[PDB]
Amino acid sequence: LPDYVAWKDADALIVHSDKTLETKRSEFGTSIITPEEKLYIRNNVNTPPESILADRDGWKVEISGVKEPRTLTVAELKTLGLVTAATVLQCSGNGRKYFKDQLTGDQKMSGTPWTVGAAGCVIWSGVPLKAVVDALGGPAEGARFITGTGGEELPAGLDPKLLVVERSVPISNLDNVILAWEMNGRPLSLAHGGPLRMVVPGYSGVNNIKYVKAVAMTEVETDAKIQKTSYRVHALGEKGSPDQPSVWEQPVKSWITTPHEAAKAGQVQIAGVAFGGMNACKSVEVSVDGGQTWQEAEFIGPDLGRFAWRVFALSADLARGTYTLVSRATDTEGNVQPEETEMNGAGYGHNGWRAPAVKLTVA
Amino acid sequence: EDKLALGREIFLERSEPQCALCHTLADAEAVGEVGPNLDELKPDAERVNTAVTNGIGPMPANEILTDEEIEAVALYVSTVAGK
Ligand code: HEC
Ligand code: MSS
Repeated sequence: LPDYVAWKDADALIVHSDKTLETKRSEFGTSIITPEEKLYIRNNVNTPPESILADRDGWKVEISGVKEPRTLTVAELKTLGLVTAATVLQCSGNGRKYFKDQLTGDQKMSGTPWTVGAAGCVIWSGVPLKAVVDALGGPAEGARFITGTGGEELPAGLDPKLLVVERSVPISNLDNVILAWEMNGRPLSLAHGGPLRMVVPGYSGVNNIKYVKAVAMTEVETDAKIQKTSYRVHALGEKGSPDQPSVWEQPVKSWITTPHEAAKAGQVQIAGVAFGGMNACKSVEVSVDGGQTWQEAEFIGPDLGRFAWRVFALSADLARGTYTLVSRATDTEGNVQPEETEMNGAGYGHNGWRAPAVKLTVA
Repeated sequence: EDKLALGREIFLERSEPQCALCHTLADAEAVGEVGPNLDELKPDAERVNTAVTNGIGPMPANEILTDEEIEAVALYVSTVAGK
């Protein structure tokens, strides 16, 4: 494992690269919450040093686009409010392997071949952005986005807007947005963007700015590369452009996580995780024969809110053989996972129920 | 056998921006820390080639570089990654 994540669980993680660590499917557990030392890692650029955690409460955050712009410290943010929320953190790339599986002939695609482990469910704690904005007089008239900026010190000798991690989402999110300083009951880790993190519930990982150093209410999206042309949904062979949809709201998804490989004939408890992105998951069906037959599954554990995943489970009674385990989720507004997700050039947002099927040898 | 040194030139000098500025590759004494350390990625030639052609994140779709060059850099990287 790489040093800045030396504390993580080497056995629980696939090391695609030093910037890129995926959780093994067997490691999610059945508690909803993803063990911090097993949560995935995805970094677009270089990583800050530990020294920025020396003084967590002195970390500064420039808040502009409000009737009273100010730089605030984490110390002051702690005074303004408190909020806690469970959300699913999941990269837009999660599932890219499954898009690569469908490429025919010359068709080629780059990116980390994530399967399902670039996703976790965590409990964030910190101050809500609405509180922080109302503290500062409200947002400037005609603000249309929340725009946050990563704190990484960019290496000299390249154009900042090519590498800065600066994302914009709609101001309709203000009510849900959180500047968290705490994850799963602990001071936020360096790996996961401590000492402070913009958290945009229901949205892809890219929008949750690690080490956020500025947060602006803007009339326009940021022109940073990472917003203008990256993280955009386009057809194969197209280039990304700001008229295309960006990776914002997460769509309804689920996968099977247990059993992952082998099982004795008889009763077998099949479980996994499901969520509706911006909406709560309403129901889930499981199939053991890879689509031909569906049964309604059961929710397991408590409901941590609309942006969290549920654990579900099915008790099946199985004869010896090779099964094909798949899950299909419906959210509260009636959106179902498709069998397979329409292709896109970059490979974002895979949410098909067939691709991530588990193969189970019942012996 | 010969087209390697071309890839290495492409990697350290000829590319705009230079790969070494973003990437770490032991063989090239490159220590770029923005994109993946390529020794850890240990990518095949096909992976390199597609990345540089199609673009990925801050790498844009290639436009100022010909194919003999791309394949050269794809050959060099894939070969030396983690030697
Ligand atoms: C800074 C502008 C960079 C330049 C110059 C080069 N690379 Fe790059 N590269 C960079 C980043 C931040 C990433 C990761 C992006 C992501 O979304 O994961 C990459 C990625 C690659 C890869 C992996 C491709 C894949 O399929 O995942 C390769 C093989 C690669 N880069 C090669 C490469 C070459 C050959 C370059 C010179 C022609 C080059 N990169 C320049 C950042 C930057
Ligand atoms: N600052 C910053 N932030 C940030 C980054 C970087 O690189 N930087 N990344 C992204 C992404 S992109 Mo895709 O959509 S996913 C993601 C996430 C992840 O997280 P973790 O690592 O903690 O897991 O984050 C986010 N944020």
